[PDB]
Amino acid sequence: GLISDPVEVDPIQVGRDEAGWVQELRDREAWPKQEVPEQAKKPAKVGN
Amino acid sequence: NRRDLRDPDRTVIASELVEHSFGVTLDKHVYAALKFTDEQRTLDIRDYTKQVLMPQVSAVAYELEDYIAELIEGAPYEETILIDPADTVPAFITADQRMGEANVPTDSRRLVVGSAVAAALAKDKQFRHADWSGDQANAALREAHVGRLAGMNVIRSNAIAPDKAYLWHRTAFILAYRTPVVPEGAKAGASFSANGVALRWLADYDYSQLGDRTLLDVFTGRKVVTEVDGSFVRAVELQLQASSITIVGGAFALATTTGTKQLKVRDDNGTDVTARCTFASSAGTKATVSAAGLVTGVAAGTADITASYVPPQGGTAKTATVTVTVP
Amino acid sequence: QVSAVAYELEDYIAELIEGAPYEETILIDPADTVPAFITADQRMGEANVPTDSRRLVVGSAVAAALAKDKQFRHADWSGDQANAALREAHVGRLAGMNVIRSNAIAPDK
Amino acid sequence: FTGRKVVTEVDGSFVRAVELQLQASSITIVGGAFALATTTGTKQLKVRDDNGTDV
Repeated sequence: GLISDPVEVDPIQVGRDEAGWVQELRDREAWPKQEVPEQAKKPAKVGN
Repeated sequence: NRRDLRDPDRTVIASELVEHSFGVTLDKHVYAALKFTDEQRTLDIRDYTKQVLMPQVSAVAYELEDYIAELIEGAPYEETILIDPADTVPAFITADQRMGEANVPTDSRRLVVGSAVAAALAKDKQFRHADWSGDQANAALREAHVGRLAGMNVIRSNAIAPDKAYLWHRTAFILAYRTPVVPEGAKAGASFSANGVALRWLADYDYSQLGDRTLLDVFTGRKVVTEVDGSFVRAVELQLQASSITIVGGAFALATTTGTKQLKVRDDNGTDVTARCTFASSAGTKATVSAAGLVTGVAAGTADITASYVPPQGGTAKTATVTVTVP
Repeated sequence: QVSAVAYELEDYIAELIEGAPYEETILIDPADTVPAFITADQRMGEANVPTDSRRLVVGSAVAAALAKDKQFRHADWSGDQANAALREAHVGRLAGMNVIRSNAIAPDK
Repeated sequence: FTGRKVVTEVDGSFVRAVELQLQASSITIVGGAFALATTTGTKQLKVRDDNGTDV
Protein backbone atom coordinates (compact mmCIF):
# COMPACT_ATOMS: atom_id res chain seq x y z
CA GLY A 1 0.00 0.00 0.00
CA LEU A 2 0.99 3.60 0.63
CA ILE A 3 1.94 5.47 3.78
CA SER A 4 -0.79 8.05 3.08
CA ASP A 5 -3.40 5.32 2.58
CA PRO A 6 -6.13 4.89 5.20
CA VAL A 7 -5.20 2.52 7.99
CA GLU A 8 -5.98 -1.09 7.13
CA VAL A 9 -7.48 -3.78 9.34
CA ASP A 10 -5.30 -5.11 12.16
CA PRO A 11 -4.88 -8.91 12.15
CA ILE A 12 -4.53 -8.75 15.95
CA GLN A 13 -7.94 -7.07 16.03
CA VAL A 14 -9.46 -9.81 13.86
CA GLY A 15 -8.00 -12.57 16.03
CA ARG A 16 -9.03 -10.77 19.21
CA ASP A 17 -12.61 -10.56 17.95
CA GLU A 18 -12.67 -14.18 16.75
CA ALA A 19 -11.42 -15.41 20.14
CA GLY A 20 -14.52 -13.82 21.66
CA TRP A 21 -13.12 -12.62 24.98
CA VAL A 22 -13.74 -8.90 24.50
CA GLN A 23 -16.28 -7.95 27.15
CA GLU A 24 -19.75 -7.04 25.91
CA LEU A 25 -22.00 -5.36 28.45
CA ARG A 26 -25.47 -3.83 28.63
CA ASP A 27 -26.24 -0.27 27.59
CA ARG A 28 -26.84 0.78 31.23
CA GLU A 29 -29.25 3.36 29.80
CA ALA A 30 -31.70 1.15 27.89
CA TRP A 31 -35.10 0.67 29.49
CA PRO A 32 -36.23 -2.03 30.07
CA LYS A 33 -32.91 -3.68 30.92
CA GLN A 34 -31.30 -5.53 28.03
CA GLU A 35 -30.97 -9.27 27.73
CA VAL A 36 -27.57 -10.58 28.75
CA PRO A 37 -25.37 -10.79 25.63
CA GLU A 38 -24.29 -14.22 24.45
CA GLN A 39 -20.58 -13.51 24.97
CA ALA A 40 -21.39 -12.63 28.58
CA LYS A 41 -22.82 -16.14 29.09
CA LYS A 42 -20.20 -18.23 27.31
CA PRO A 43 -18.73 -21.03 29.46
CA ALA A 44 -15.04 -21.18 30.20
CA LYS A 45 -13.16 -23.08 27.52
CA VAL A 46 -12.30 -26.66 28.41
CA GLY A 47 -8.91 -26.35 26.75
CA ASN A 48 -7.01 -23.10 26.30
CA ASN B 1 -17.31 -42.29 43.48
CA ARG B 2 -18.70 -44.95 45.78
CA ARG B 3 -19.31 -48.67 45.48
CA ASP B 4 -20.74 -51.40 47.66
CA LEU B 5 -18.40 -53.48 49.78
CA ARG B 6 -17.79 -57.07 48.68
CA ASP B 7 -19.23 -56.26 45.26
CA PRO B 8 -18.43 -59.12 42.85
CA ASP B 9 -17.59 -56.60 40.11
CA ARG B 10 -14.36 -54.76 40.87
CA THR B 11 -14.49 -52.04 38.23
CA VAL B 12 -13.76 -48.50 39.42
CA ILE B 13 -14.91 -45.34 37.67
CA ALA B 14 -12.03 -43.22 36.42
CA SER B 15 -12.08 -39.68 37.77
CA GLU B 16 -11.01 -37.02 35.32
CA LEU B 17 -9.05 -33.78 35.72
CA VAL B 18 -10.23 -30.98 33.43
CA GLU B 19 -8.69 -27.52 33.72
CA HIS B 20 -10.60 -24.63 32.20
CA SER B 21 -9.59 -21.23 30.87
CA PHE B 22 -10.89 -17.82 29.91
CA GLY B 23 -9.22 -14.77 28.39
CA VAL B 24 -8.66 -11.12 29.28
CA THR B 25 -8.03 -8.45 26.65
CA LEU B 26 -7.33 -4.76 26.15
CA ASP B 27 -10.26 -3.26 24.31
CA LYS B 28 -10.61 0.53 24.55
CA HIS B 29 -8.57 3.68 24.09
CA VAL B 30 -9.55 6.53 26.42
CA TYR B 31 -8.34 9.94 25.28
CA ALA B 32 -8.83 13.66 25.71
CA ALA B 33 -7.87 15.74 22.68
CA LEU B 34 -7.57 19.51 22.44
CA LYS B 35 -6.64 21.82 19.59
CA PHE B 36 -5.73 25.49 19.78
CA THR B 37 -5.02 28.11 17.18
CA ASP B 38 -1.87 30.23 17.35
CA GLU B 39 -4.04 33.19 18.35
CA GLN B 40 -5.63 31.27 21.22
CA ARG B 41 -2.29 29.93 22.42
CA THR B 42 -0.62 33.35 22.21
CA LEU B 43 -3.41 35.52 23.66
CA ASP B 44 -6.15 33.41 25.24
CA ILE B 45 -4.10 30.88 27.21
CA ARG B 46 -2.40 32.47 30.23
CA ASP B 47 -1.53 29.38 32.32
CA TYR B 48 -1.25 26.22 30.23
CA THR B 49 -1.16 23.86 33.21
CA LYS B 50 -4.24 25.23 34.97
CA GLN B 51 -6.21 26.06 31.81
CA VAL B 52 -5.44 23.09 29.54
CA LEU B 53 -3.63 20.21 31.20
CA MET B 54 -5.49 19.92 34.50
CA PRO B 55 -8.99 19.98 32.93
CA GLN B 56 -7.71 17.43 30.40
CA VAL B 57 -6.45 15.08 33.12
CA SER B 58 -9.65 15.54 35.13
CA ALA B 59 -11.70 14.74 32.03
CA VAL B 60 -9.77 11.52 31.42
CA ALA B 61 -10.15 10.54 35.07
CA TYR B 62 -13.93 10.98 34.93
CA GLU B 63 -14.03 9.04 31.66
CA LEU B 64 -12.15 6.16 33.29
CA GLU B 65 -14.58 6.15 36.21
CA ASP B 66 -17.46 6.02 33.72
CA TYR B 67 -15.71 3.10 32.00
CA ILE B 68 -15.57 1.21 35.30
CA ALA B 69 -19.19 2.08 36.04
CA GLU B 70 -20.27 0.73 32.66
CA LEU B 71 -18.40 -2.46 33.53
CA ILE B 72 -20.08 -2.84 36.92
CA GLU B 73 -23.58 -1.82 35.81
CA GLY B 74 -23.36 -3.71 32.53
CA ALA B 75 -22.22 -7.01 34.02
CA PRO B 76 -24.40 -10.06 33.38
CA TYR B 77 -26.93 -10.20 36.20
CA GLU B 78 -29.44 -12.97 35.56
CA GLU B 79 -31.70 -11.56 38.29
CA THR B 80 -32.00 -8.20 40.03
CA ILE B 81 -32.95 -8.09 43.71
CA LEU B 82 -35.82 -5.68 44.28
CA ILE B 83 -35.48 -3.41 47.30
CA ASP B 84 -38.80 -2.60 48.92
CA PRO B 85 -38.46 1.06 49.99
CA ALA B 86 -40.51 0.46 53.15
CA ASP B 87 -38.52 -2.71 54.01
CA THR B 88 -35.05 -2.34 52.54
CA VAL B 89 -33.04 -4.74 54.72
CA PRO B 90 -34.48 -8.07 53.45
CA ALA B 91 -33.20 -7.22 49.96
CA PHE B 92 -29.66 -6.94 51.32
CA ILE B 93 -29.96 -10.09 53.41
CA THR B 94 -31.13 -11.68 50.14
CA ALA B 95 -28.03 -10.37 48.35
CA ASP B 96 -25.78 -11.78 51.07
CA GLN B 97 -27.60 -15.12 50.84
CA ARG B 98 -27.21 -15.19 47.05
CA MET B 99 -23.48 -14.56 47.40
CA GLY B 100 -22.98 -17.18 50.10
CA GLU B 101 -25.06 -19.83 48.31
CA ALA B 102 -22.64 -19.46 45.39
CA ASN B 103 -19.73 -20.06 47.80
CA VAL B 104 -18.34 -16.58 47.24
CA PRO B 105 -15.83 -15.66 49.98
CA THR B 106 -17.10 -13.36 52.72
CA ASP B 107 -14.09 -11.02 52.61
CA SER B 108 -13.20 -8.47 49.93
CA ARG B 109 -16.88 -7.71 49.32
CA ARG B 110 -17.82 -4.21 48.16
CA LEU B 111 -21.34 -2.75 48.37
CA VAL B 112 -21.88 0.45 46.39
CA VAL B 113 -25.27 2.17 46.44
CA GLY B 114 -26.68 5.04 44.46
CA SER B 115 -27.98 8.25 45.95
CA ALA B 116 -31.58 7.03 45.76
CA VAL B 117 -30.70 3.76 47.49
CA ALA B 118 -28.78 5.54 50.26
CA ALA B 119 -31.71 7.91 50.82
CA ALA B 120 -34.12 4.96 50.84
CA LEU B 121 -31.94 3.30 53.48
CA ALA B 122 -32.02 6.38 55.69
CA LYS B 123 -35.77 6.78 55.13
CA ASP B 124 -36.47 3.17 56.10
CA LYS B 125 -38.03 2.97 59.56
CA GLN B 126 -35.72 0.05 60.33
CA PHE B 127 -32.82 2.49 60.68
CA ARG B 128 -34.79 5.65 61.44
CA HIS B 129 -36.69 4.50 64.53
CA ALA B 130 -33.93 3.82 67.09
CA ASP B 131 -35.95 1.00 68.63
CA TRP B 132 -36.00 -1.20 65.54
CA SER B 133 -32.27 -0.59 65.06
CA GLY B 134 -30.89 -0.05 68.50
CA ASP B 135 -28.77 3.00 67.74
CA GLN B 136 -30.10 5.36 70.37
CA ALA B 137 -27.68 7.97 68.99
CA ASN B 138 -29.89 7.83 65.93
CA ALA B 139 -27.78 8.39 62.82
CA ALA B 140 -30.31 7.81 60.05
CA LEU B 141 -32.40 10.57 61.66
CA ARG B 142 -29.83 13.13 62.84
CA GLU B 143 -27.35 12.47 60.02
CA ALA B 144 -29.27 10.74 57.18
CA HIS B 145 -26.51 8.14 57.24
CA VAL B 146 -26.85 4.36 57.52
CA GLY B 147 -23.31 3.17 56.90
CA ARG B 148 -23.58 -0.55 57.56
CA LEU B 149 -26.28 -3.18 57.16
CA ALA B 150 -26.48 -6.93 56.53
CA GLY B 151 -22.76 -7.33 57.16
CA MET B 152 -21.55 -4.93 54.46
CA ASN B 153 -20.35 -1.34 54.63
CA VAL B 154 -22.20 1.09 52.38
CA ILE B 155 -20.19 3.06 49.81
CA ARG B 156 -21.95 5.91 48.03
CA SER B 157 -21.30 6.75 44.38
CA ASN B 158 -22.89 9.25 42.00
CA ALA B 159 -21.27 7.42 39.08
CA ILE B 160 -23.90 4.66 38.98
CA ALA B 161 -27.67 4.65 38.65
CA PRO B 162 -29.28 6.18 41.76
CA ASP B 163 -31.75 3.34 42.34
CA LYS B 164 -29.14 0.60 41.86
CA ALA B 165 -26.86 -1.10 44.37
CA TYR B 166 -24.08 -3.56 43.63
CA LEU B 167 -22.43 -6.08 45.95
CA TRP B 168 -19.41 -7.78 44.43
CA HIS B 169 -16.36 -9.76 45.46
CA ARG B 170 -12.87 -8.52 44.60
CA THR B 171 -12.52 -11.20 41.92
CA ALA B 172 -15.77 -10.23 40.19
CA PHE B 173 -14.33 -7.47 37.99
CA ILE B 174 -10.88 -7.06 36.41
CA LEU B 175 -9.39 -3.84 35.04
CA ALA B 176 -6.21 -3.37 33.03
CA TYR B 177 -4.42 -0.25 31.83
CA ARG B 178 -1.49 0.19 29.47
CA THR B 179 0.30 3.46 28.83
CA PRO B 180 0.94 4.06 25.13
CA VAL B 181 4.53 4.89 24.32
CA VAL B 182 5.56 8.14 22.65
CA PRO B 183 6.83 7.15 19.18
CA GLU B 184 10.09 8.20 17.57
CA GLY B 185 8.45 10.78 15.34
CA ALA B 186 6.45 12.54 18.03
CA LYS B 187 7.68 15.60 19.88
CA ALA B 188 8.87 14.43 23.29
CA GLY B 189 5.67 14.15 25.31
CA ALA B 190 4.88 14.29 28.99
CA SER B 191 3.26 11.71 31.27
CA PHE B 192 0.34 12.37 33.59
CA SER B 193 -1.79 10.39 36.02
CA ALA B 194 -5.53 9.96 36.56
CA ASN B 195 -6.67 7.89 39.56
CA GLY B 196 -3.21 6.36 39.67
CA VAL B 197 -3.28 5.44 35.97
CA ALA B 198 -0.40 6.74 33.85
CA LEU B 199 -1.57 8.65 30.78
CA ARG B 200 0.49 9.37 27.67
CA TRP B 201 0.58 13.00 26.60
CA LEU B 202 1.55 14.15 23.13
CA ALA B 203 1.56 17.40 21.16
CA ASP B 204 1.69 17.83 17.39
CA TYR B 205 1.58 21.11 15.48
CA ASP B 206 -0.51 21.21 12.32
CA TYR B 207 0.90 23.75 9.89
CA SER B 208 -2.29 23.21 7.89
CA GLN B 209 -4.58 24.69 10.56
CA LEU B 210 -1.98 26.98 12.20
CA GLY B 211 -2.45 25.36 15.57
CA ASP B 212 -1.41 22.72 18.05
CA ARG B 213 -3.16 19.43 18.79
CA THR B 214 -2.64 17.71 22.13
CA LEU B 215 -3.68 14.16 22.98
CA LEU B 216 -3.86 12.56 26.44
CA ASP B 217 -4.59 8.85 26.24
CA VAL B 218 -4.45 5.40 27.83
CA PHE B 219 -5.23 1.85 26.69
CA THR B 220 -7.84 0.03 28.76
CA GLY B 221 -9.43 -3.37 29.16
CA ARG B 222 -12.06 -4.82 31.44
CA LYS B 223 -13.37 -8.27 32.26
CA VAL B 224 -16.29 -9.70 34.18
CA VAL B 225 -15.24 -12.98 35.81
CA THR B 226 -17.96 -15.59 35.26
CA GLU B 227 -17.97 -19.25 36.27
CA VAL B 228 -17.03 -22.39 34.34
CA ASP B 229 -20.66 -22.82 33.27
CA GLY B 230 -20.81 -19.14 32.26
CA SER B 231 -22.96 -18.00 35.18
CA PHE B 232 -22.14 -14.80 37.05
CA VAL B 233 -22.24 -15.33 40.82
CA ARG B 234 -19.44 -13.13 42.19
CA ALA B 235 -21.62 -10.01 42.05
CA VAL B 236 -25.22 -9.08 42.78
CA GLU B 237 -27.33 -6.13 41.67
CA LEU B 238 -30.22 -4.70 43.65
CA GLN B 239 -32.70 -2.21 42.23
CA LEU B 240 -35.11 0.04 44.08
CA GLN B 241 -38.78 -0.71 43.43
CA ALA B 242 -41.26 1.81 42.02
CA SER B 243 -45.00 1.75 42.70
CA SER B 244 -46.16 4.98 41.03
CA ILE B 245 -44.95 7.90 38.93
CA THR B 246 -45.84 11.58 38.91
CA ILE B 247 -45.24 14.35 36.39
CA VAL B 248 -43.68 17.26 38.26
CA GLY B 249 -45.36 20.65 38.06
CA GLY B 250 -48.85 19.21 37.71
CA ALA B 251 -51.18 20.66 35.12
CA PHE B 252 -49.48 23.37 33.09
CA ALA B 253 -50.15 25.82 30.26
CA LEU B 254 -47.85 26.45 27.33
CA ALA B 255 -46.75 30.02 26.66
CA THR B 256 -47.48 29.88 22.91
CA THR B 257 -48.37 27.31 20.28
CA THR B 258 -44.75 27.34 19.10
CA GLY B 259 -43.64 26.84 22.70
CA THR B 260 -42.12 23.65 24.06
CA LYS B 261 -41.94 22.26 27.60
CA GLN B 262 -39.70 19.44 28.80
CA LEU B 263 -41.52 17.11 31.19
CA LYS B 264 -39.90 15.53 34.23
CA VAL B 265 -41.24 12.31 35.76
CA ARG B 266 -40.45 11.16 39.30
CA ASP B 267 -41.38 7.86 40.87
CA ASP B 268 -42.81 7.60 44.38
CA ASN B 269 -39.26 7.20 45.67
CA GLY B 270 -38.43 10.52 44.00
CA THR B 271 -36.14 9.05 41.35
CA ASP B 272 -36.09 10.70 37.92
CA VAL B 273 -37.48 8.17 35.44
CA THR B 274 -38.05 10.56 32.53
CA ALA B 275 -35.41 8.82 30.41
CA ARG B 276 -37.19 5.50 31.07
CA CYS B 277 -40.76 6.59 30.30
CA THR B 278 -42.93 6.48 27.18
CA PHE B 279 -45.04 9.54 26.39
CA ALA B 280 -48.36 9.70 24.54
CA SER B 281 -50.82 12.48 23.73
CA SER B 282 -54.58 11.96 23.79
CA ALA B 283 -55.13 14.88 21.37
CA GLY B 284 -52.18 14.72 18.99
CA THR B 285 -53.68 17.52 16.90
CA LYS B 286 -53.64 19.94 19.85
CA ALA B 287 -50.31 18.86 21.35
CA THR B 288 -47.52 16.42 20.52
CA VAL B 289 -45.12 14.94 23.08
CA SER B 290 -41.69 13.68 22.08
CA ALA B 291 -40.23 10.32 23.05
CA ALA B 292 -37.85 12.24 25.34
CA GLY B 293 -40.68 13.97 27.23
CA LEU B 294 -40.76 17.24 25.29
CA VAL B 295 -44.29 18.58 24.74
CA THR B 296 -45.11 20.86 21.79
CA GLY B 297 -48.67 22.07 21.27
CA VAL B 298 -49.21 23.03 17.64
CA ALA B 299 -52.96 23.76 17.91
CA ALA B 300 -54.74 25.60 20.70
CA GLY B 301 -56.97 23.44 22.87
CA THR B 302 -56.61 20.95 25.71
CA ALA B 303 -54.66 17.70 25.54
CA ASP B 304 -53.75 14.89 27.93
CA ILE B 305 -50.06 13.97 28.05
CA THR B 306 -49.61 10.51 29.56
CA ALA B 307 -46.35 9.01 30.84
CA SER B 308 -46.06 5.24 31.18
CA TYR B 309 -43.20 3.71 33.16
CA VAL B 310 -42.64 -0.05 33.35
CA PRO B 311 -41.23 -0.42 36.88
CA PRO B 312 -38.10 -2.36 37.88
CA GLN B 313 -40.35 -5.16 39.15
CA GLY B 314 -41.89 -5.51 35.70
CA GLY B 315 -45.61 -5.94 35.34
CA THR B 316 -48.13 -3.33 34.30
CA ALA B 317 -46.78 0.12 33.52
CA LYS B 318 -47.48 2.87 36.02
CA THR B 319 -49.36 5.74 34.41
CA ALA B 320 -49.31 9.47 35.13
CA THR B 321 -51.60 11.79 33.16
CA VAL B 322 -51.33 15.59 33.03
CA THR B 323 -53.40 18.13 31.10
CA VAL B 324 -52.02 20.83 28.80
CA THR B 325 -53.90 23.96 27.76
CA VAL B 326 -52.34 25.18 24.50
CA PRO B 327 -53.17 28.88 23.88
CA GLN C 1 -8.29 -36.40 44.62
CA VAL C 2 -8.37 -35.90 48.39
CA SER C 3 -10.86 -33.03 48.13
CA ALA C 4 -13.07 -35.19 45.92
CA VAL C 5 -13.11 -37.91 48.58
CA ALA C 6 -13.73 -35.37 51.37
CA TYR C 7 -16.71 -33.84 49.58
CA GLU C 8 -18.06 -37.30 48.77
CA LEU C 9 -17.92 -38.20 52.46
CA GLU C 10 -19.73 -35.02 53.46
CA ASP C 11 -22.38 -35.86 50.86
CA TYR C 12 -22.62 -39.32 52.44
CA ILE C 13 -23.30 -37.74 55.85
CA ALA C 14 -25.80 -35.23 54.47
CA GLU C 15 -27.70 -37.98 52.67
CA LEU C 16 -27.83 -39.85 55.97
CA ILE C 17 -29.22 -36.83 57.81
CA GLU C 18 -31.67 -35.67 55.14
CA GLY C 19 -32.87 -39.16 54.24
CA ALA C 20 -33.71 -40.10 57.81
CA PRO C 21 -37.27 -41.28 58.56
CA TYR C 22 -38.60 -37.99 59.90
CA GLU C 23 -42.21 -38.78 60.74
CA GLU C 24 -43.33 -35.14 60.68
CA THR C 25 -41.81 -31.93 59.36
CA ILE C 26 -42.10 -28.66 61.28
CA LEU C 27 -43.05 -25.84 58.93
CA ILE C 28 -41.24 -22.55 59.53
CA ASP C 29 -43.31 -19.45 58.91
CA PRO C 30 -40.81 -16.93 57.50
CA ALA C 31 -42.70 -13.99 59.01
CA ASP C 32 -42.58 -15.58 62.50
CA THR C 33 -39.81 -18.18 62.63
CA VAL C 34 -39.15 -18.64 66.35
CA PRO C 35 -42.29 -20.71 67.15
CA ALA C 36 -41.12 -23.38 64.69
CA PHE C 37 -37.89 -23.85 66.63
CA ILE C 38 -39.65 -23.71 69.99
CA THR C 39 -41.86 -26.44 68.52
CA ALA C 40 -38.79 -28.46 67.53
CA ASP C 41 -37.36 -28.17 71.04
CA GLN C 42 -40.78 -29.16 72.40
CA ARG C 43 -41.17 -32.22 70.18
CA MET C 44 -37.71 -33.46 71.05
CA GLY C 45 -38.33 -32.86 74.75
CA GLU C 46 -41.67 -34.68 74.73
CA ALA C 47 -39.70 -37.62 73.33
CA ASN C 48 -37.43 -37.39 76.40
CA VAL C 49 -34.35 -36.80 74.26
CA PRO C 50 -31.43 -35.52 76.37
CA THR C 51 -31.03 -31.75 76.23
CA ASP C 52 -27.26 -31.93 75.75
CA SER C 53 -25.34 -32.90 72.62
CA ARG C 54 -28.13 -31.36 70.54
CA ARG C 55 -26.95 -29.97 67.23
CA LEU C 56 -28.83 -27.63 64.87
CA VAL C 57 -27.78 -27.29 61.22
CA VAL C 58 -29.84 -24.91 59.09
CA GLY C 59 -29.84 -24.25 55.38
CA SER C 60 -28.80 -21.07 53.65
CA ALA C 61 -32.37 -19.91 53.08
CA VAL C 62 -33.28 -20.82 56.66
CA ALA C 63 -30.45 -18.67 57.99
CA ALA C 64 -31.54 -15.83 55.72
CA ALA C 65 -35.14 -16.23 56.92
CA LEU C 66 -33.96 -16.06 60.52
CA ALA C 67 -32.05 -12.85 59.83
CA LYS C 68 -34.95 -11.31 57.87
CA ASP C 69 -37.28 -11.96 60.81
CA LYS C 70 -38.46 -8.88 62.70
CA GLN C 71 -38.03 -10.90 65.90
CA PHE C 72 -34.28 -10.60 65.36
CA ARG C 73 -34.13 -7.52 63.12
CA HIS C 74 -35.98 -5.15 65.44
CA ALA C 75 -33.91 -4.52 68.55
CA ASP C 76 -36.93 -3.79 70.74
CA TRP C 77 -38.34 -7.26 70.01
CA SER C 78 -35.06 -9.06 70.73
CA GLY C 79 -33.06 -6.97 73.10
CA ASP C 80 -29.66 -7.10 71.45
CA GLN C 81 -29.28 -3.40 70.78
CA ALA C 82 -26.12 -4.07 68.76
CA ASN C 83 -28.60 -5.74 66.37
CA ALA C 84 -26.45 -8.43 64.80
CA ALA C 85 -29.38 -9.48 62.61
CA LEU C 86 -29.39 -6.04 60.96
CA ARG C 87 -25.84 -4.64 61.02
CA GLU C 88 -24.74 -8.17 60.24
CA ALA C 89 -26.97 -10.85 58.76
CA HIS C 90 -26.28 -13.21 61.64
CA VAL C 91 -28.47 -15.13 64.07
CA GLY C 92 -26.33 -17.30 66.30
CA ARG C 93 -28.67 -18.66 68.95
CA LEU C 94 -32.41 -19.19 69.31
CA ALA C 95 -34.69 -21.59 71.17
CA GLY C 96 -31.77 -22.82 73.23
CA MET C 97 -29.51 -24.09 70.46
CA ASN C 98 -26.74 -22.56 68.34
CA VAL C 99 -27.30 -22.18 64.61
CA ILE C 100 -24.78 -23.94 62.37
CA ARG C 101 -24.93 -23.04 58.69
CA SER C 102 -24.22 -25.65 56.04
CA ASN C 103 -24.39 -25.51 52.25
CA ALA C 104 -24.50 -29.33 52.06
CA ILE C 105 -28.16 -29.71 53.07
CA ALA C 106 -31.21 -28.33 51.29
CA PRO C 107 -31.41 -24.52 51.57
CA ASP C 108 -34.93 -24.42 53.01
CA LYS C 109 -34.41 -27.06 55.71
CA PHE D 1 -14.80 -48.09 53.77
CA THR D 2 -17.89 -46.46 55.23
CA GLY D 3 -21.11 -47.33 56.99
CA ARG D 4 -23.94 -45.20 58.28
CA LYS D 5 -26.84 -45.77 60.63
CA VAL D 6 -29.99 -43.95 61.74
CA VAL D 7 -30.85 -44.78 65.35
CA THR D 8 -34.59 -45.43 65.60
CA GLU D 9 -36.59 -46.40 68.66
CA VAL D 10 -37.39 -49.94 69.76
CA ASP D 11 -40.92 -49.46 68.40
CA GLY D 12 -39.50 -48.31 65.05
CA SER D 13 -40.17 -44.58 65.41
CA PHE D 14 -37.52 -41.91 64.83
CA VAL D 15 -37.55 -39.34 67.63
CA ARG D 16 -33.92 -38.37 68.16
CA ALA D 17 -33.89 -35.89 65.27
CA VAL D 18 -36.28 -33.26 63.92
CA GLU D 19 -36.50 -31.76 60.45
CA LEU D 20 -37.89 -28.31 59.77
CA GLN D 21 -38.80 -26.87 56.41
CA LEU D 22 -39.42 -23.31 55.34
CA GLN D 23 -42.93 -22.59 54.06
CA ALA D 24 -43.48 -21.40 50.49
CA SER D 25 -46.61 -19.26 50.11
CA SER D 26 -46.14 -18.63 46.38
CA ILE D 27 -43.77 -19.14 43.47
CA THR D 28 -42.69 -16.86 40.64
CA ILE D 29 -40.87 -17.43 37.36
CA VAL D 30 -37.79 -15.28 36.87
CA GLY D 31 -38.17 -12.69 34.13
CA GLY D 32 -41.95 -12.54 33.96
CA ALA D 33 -43.40 -12.46 30.46
CA PHE D 34 -40.92 -13.00 27.65
CA ALA D 35 -40.61 -13.43 23.88
CA LEU D 36 -38.42 -15.95 22.07
CA ALA D 37 -36.02 -14.65 19.43
CA THR D 38 -36.32 -17.76 17.24
CA THR D 39 -38.09 -21.11 17.34
CA THR D 40 -34.67 -22.75 17.72
CA GLY D 41 -34.10 -20.49 20.73
CA THR D 42 -34.69 -22.13 24.10
CA LYS D 43 -34.89 -20.71 27.62
CA GLN D 44 -33.93 -22.52 30.84
CA LEU D 45 -36.74 -21.33 33.11
CA LYS D 46 -35.95 -20.68 36.78
CA VAL D 47 -38.55 -20.68 39.56
CA ARG D 48 -38.17 -19.07 42.98
CA ASP D 49 -40.55 -19.10 45.92
CA ASP D 50 -41.31 -16.09 48.11
CA ASN D 51 -38.33 -17.13 50.26
CA GLY D 52 -35.92 -16.90 47.32
CA THR D 53 -35.20 -20.63 47.21
CA ASP D 54 -34.67 -22.23 43.81
CA VAL D 55 -37.58 -24.67 43.56
